[PDB]
Amino acid sequence: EVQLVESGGGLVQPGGSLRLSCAASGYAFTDYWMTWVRQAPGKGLEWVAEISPNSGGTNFNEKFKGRFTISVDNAKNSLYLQMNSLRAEDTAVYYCARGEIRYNWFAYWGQGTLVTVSSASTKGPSVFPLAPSSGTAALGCLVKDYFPEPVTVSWNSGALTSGVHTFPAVLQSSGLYSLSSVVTVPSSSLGTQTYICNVNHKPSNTKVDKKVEPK
Amino acid sequence: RAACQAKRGDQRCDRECNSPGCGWDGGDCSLSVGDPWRQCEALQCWRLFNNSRCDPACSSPACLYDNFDCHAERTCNPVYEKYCADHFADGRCDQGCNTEECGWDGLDCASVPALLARGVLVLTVLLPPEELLRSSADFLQRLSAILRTSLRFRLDAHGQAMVFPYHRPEVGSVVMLEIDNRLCLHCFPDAQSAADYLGALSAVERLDFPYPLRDVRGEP
Amino acid sequence: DIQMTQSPSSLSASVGDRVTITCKASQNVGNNIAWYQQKPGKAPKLLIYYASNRYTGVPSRFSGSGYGTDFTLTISSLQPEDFATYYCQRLYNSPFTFGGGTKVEIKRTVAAPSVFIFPPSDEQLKSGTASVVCLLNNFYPREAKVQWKNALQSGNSQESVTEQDSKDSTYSLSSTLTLSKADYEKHKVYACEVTHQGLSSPVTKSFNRGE
Ligand SMILES: *[C@@H]1O[C@H](CO)[C@@H](O)[C@H](O)[C@H]1NC(C)=O
Ligand SMILES: [Ca+2]
Ligand SMILES: [Ca+2]
Ligand SMILES: [Ca+2]
Repeated sequence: EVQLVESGGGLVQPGGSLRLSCAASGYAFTDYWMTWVRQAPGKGLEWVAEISPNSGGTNFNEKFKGRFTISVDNAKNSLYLQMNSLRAEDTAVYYCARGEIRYNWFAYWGQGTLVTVSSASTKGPSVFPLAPSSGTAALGCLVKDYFPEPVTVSWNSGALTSGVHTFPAVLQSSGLYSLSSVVTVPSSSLGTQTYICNVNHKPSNTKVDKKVEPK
Repeated sequence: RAACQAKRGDQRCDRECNSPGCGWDGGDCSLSVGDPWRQCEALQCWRLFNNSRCDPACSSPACLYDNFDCHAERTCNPVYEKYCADHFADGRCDQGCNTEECGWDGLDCASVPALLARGVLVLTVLLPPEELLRSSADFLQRLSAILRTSLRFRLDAHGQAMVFPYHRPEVGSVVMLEIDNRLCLHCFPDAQSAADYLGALSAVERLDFPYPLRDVRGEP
Repeated sequence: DIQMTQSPSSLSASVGDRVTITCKASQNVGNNIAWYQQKPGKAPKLLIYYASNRYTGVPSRFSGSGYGTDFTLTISSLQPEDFATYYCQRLYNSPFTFGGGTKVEIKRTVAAPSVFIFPPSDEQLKSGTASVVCLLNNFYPREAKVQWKNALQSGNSQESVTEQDSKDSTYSLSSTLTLSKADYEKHKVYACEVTHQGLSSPVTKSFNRGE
């Protein structure tokens, strides 16, 4: 099956440089054009540039000509986006997409990677349990004080999805992000079962698992 | 342009190179047709192909009938379009669609011996064969309308439509059509002339076919 | 540069409604237009390609129409999952300009919030800070008032709302009251008063420090 996995991204200083990777598989790489699309937090989709893996040819959005570079490695079936003179406005989720023959519509897309352009420094989060009281009981995890975004929160290694509510991060006065992940479970299961929140903050290479227990 | 040389035939239509001098981006903008105006006399006919006025200097078959601006009555009425598409080659005669603009109602009213044009029209449609064959009546009708002549799929030894998948590793559809000019007697003598007309419609941004095409051929 | 203008920018419709989204191009693009559906925090999904062709797997309710400049995306009967942002895209020629985006929200019946209060964890108190969290679960409409207390606290709380649910079209709110270990251990009663359209009288969930 067709697969696009994008690597790179995280924190970068203003005026700095960052390279992104998109690893293609499940198809003949030389047969289709490859595209980079960006999306600013809260804003809409924006086409960056494209590259021909067969010819080496490139097409760009005027807005990114000069300061952005596009490259390929046919052997590694990969596409790269080099970004220089990075401004706060370049903070966006960068998607790599496969271009469909002659018309360039995108049926296949990558998962996307967040690029944060800030002078601030990377900080790992602190996971705290939101214990249930005492016929439905609510429990959770408080992912406090971290930078930059994002954090991935799962429950019992993704096996618990029903009633899960991972709230969008809110920027605090300290300049650090904070969020909560809650789950509604039956009261009867609190004593004979186990609830673990799996928090991962890739920019600081942090992986914290917390067992939410009633005090 | 020097940059246009590398952009030639890169399977991406570059408007910068969409000109007769640049070889219509090496066929990238004209559905792989090198030169649709291969035998046309007066040049700048491609510049007047996109208008509606009759330009008699470009009316010749070699000059692609000036997009039929002199022949006509020019387009199938949008109000009747869906009806003509649904009632095309259904066995029953629908006189209101029995015009060159609406594909002569799939020759239902002309049930007249076949007068086939030279060769086989080959279309590489970016649709799976299953999706295409379901919309066969609409596909044929709209093509039979744009080309102003009757079009039907070429048949197998067993008698089935010559619609095959394009590029087996991934996927695309290869459609082999026949041109019937029994109600014609302007008109297309072979498959390659019709291919050049479709290629010319692409180049001047005038192709109104709802089916995404990769390329258009003419093989014997 | 050919512009892609989407209308409206935001829309609110009920389940079963006929939804109409338009995308207008500054210059003629013919059939060179594609439609996409993007759900929160996920990659866009292709719906319609080359003005009217529906991509494999896309339900029959999604339809595309138009030629030249004026194009339309139609959802015959809106469904709770159809809550997303919809984008049109210019095809064939570079730049492959995307539209502004059209956010589709869903009108639902009034749902009362389930209120829950969480005390700061013992491990957090060791760090020096104390965070008290009040949760409002599965409610409609979005508009809700959260008051922290018996002494109404102001300027020390931050709110967070989830995007509309894919199945029941409800929202969920989280309010976090931030204090210090000194100020927290200085008081006993902690309460969060919730005001919402689905509640006859404001619901208050409280706890007593230590207990
Ligand atoms: C026709 O084509 C010429 C160049 O080929 C262009 O300048 C002109 O704008 C086009 N006319 C119309 C009506 O599209
Ligand atoms: Ca080209
Ligand atoms: Ca003319
Ligand atoms: Ca008929």
